[PDB]
Amino acid sequence: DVLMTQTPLSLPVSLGDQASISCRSSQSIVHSNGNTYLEWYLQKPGQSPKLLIYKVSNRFSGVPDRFSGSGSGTDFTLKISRVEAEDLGVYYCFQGSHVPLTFGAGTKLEIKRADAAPTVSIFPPSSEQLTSGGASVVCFLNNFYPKDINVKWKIDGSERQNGVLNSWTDQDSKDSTYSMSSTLTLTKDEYERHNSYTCEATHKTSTSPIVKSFNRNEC
Amino acid sequence: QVTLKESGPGILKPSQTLSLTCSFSGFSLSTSGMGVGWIRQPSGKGLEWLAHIWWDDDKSYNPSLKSQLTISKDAARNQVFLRITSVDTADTATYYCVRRAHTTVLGDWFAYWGQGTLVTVSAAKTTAPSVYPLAPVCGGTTGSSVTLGCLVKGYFPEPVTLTWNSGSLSSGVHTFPAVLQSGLYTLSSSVTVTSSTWPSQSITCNVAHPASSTKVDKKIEPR
Repeated sequence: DVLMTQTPLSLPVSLGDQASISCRSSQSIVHSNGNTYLEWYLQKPGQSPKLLIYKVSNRFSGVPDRFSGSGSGTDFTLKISRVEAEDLGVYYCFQGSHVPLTFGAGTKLEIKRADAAPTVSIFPPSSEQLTSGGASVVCFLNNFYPKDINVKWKIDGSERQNGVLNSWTDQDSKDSTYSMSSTLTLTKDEYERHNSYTCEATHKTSTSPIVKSFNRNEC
Repeated sequence: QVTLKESGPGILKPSQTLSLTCSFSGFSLSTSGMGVGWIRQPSGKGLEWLAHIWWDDDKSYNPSLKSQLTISKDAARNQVFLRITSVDTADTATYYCVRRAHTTVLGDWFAYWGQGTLVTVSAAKTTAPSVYPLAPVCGGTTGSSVTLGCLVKGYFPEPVTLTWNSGSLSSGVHTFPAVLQSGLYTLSSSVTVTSSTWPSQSITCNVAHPASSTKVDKKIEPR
């Protein structure tokens, strides 16, 4: 199949900046007829994708001329000359030359702002959950920028790789930060068998991890 | 104008057969060389092309799903159908009907999409959540802000709604998108207040799961 690789997958910009998104195909998408069926689509949140550009550089009717498509062969670029707020969303390139028809993974056009370190909070299993027979440890990593972050859980000082579910908020519309929730789910038995519980966050704002911990026995 | 409107069963179980319909207007599938197809998108994920059907009865399929896909039409009714046999949880997605012509004259591009139909494929039964308070770890404070939380665990179907102090605390709040564990959904929310606010003023997690008629107010008590 033809793989459509978009670079980057996340594009932070300020309003009024120029934005460029690359799309590379793994094989040629010049069809046997003369044509290069390379399209660009924009999907805003809660909406269907909308056509911006077809056959590499043809703007669809009603798409403004700050959008431009260019390139050749296996290498294509979408450019926005001055980004408006209405342009934020996920951009997809697409090839309609070879079956299966395929989209790239999507590039999210997002907003730049100053670096912000996450505020990290760790919470033990509640009495309620423990009486119910289970044990979840929760870590919130809130109001950080950039979006890129690593959380690891440790039990008695040792990494715990299994039983972790993460959830991420979209970029905040007011302060342009990101937030994350991580939950380590254990059996009550596992919880009562260990004592030290640690959430640590690695983020570009610190060369050392942010570490939040508690000891079950002291709760 | 041209319009495309999808419909589907909303929810089905794994192993069952998904039957989707696309009803359209403002063009005809008897027009040489008109075509209509289907693309899907799982929540939070990318777009996957599924199948396409042309005015002349020719059909195109995503090879990975050929053994599960059947696309068809009733031109007289202005309808196109997609059947997917043996669906499983991976077929949970929004399914969009799209027009795509075979020539540049009618438009060989996806200009016209429907709003999409969401299909959930789950063997889950209606399941009420447990709601858990998340109080800060002992003890002092020991800074200018305090963060509290609420964990809503093990529900089906979506959604749950969560507020803090009946909505009356509605910033400093981060409520996270639900994730699947099982089978069942789990959601969390944090609220951040000034240290002098709590525990002196009460803070309560208000959770509702409509499908199980569940309503719970969980006060966050200090340790």
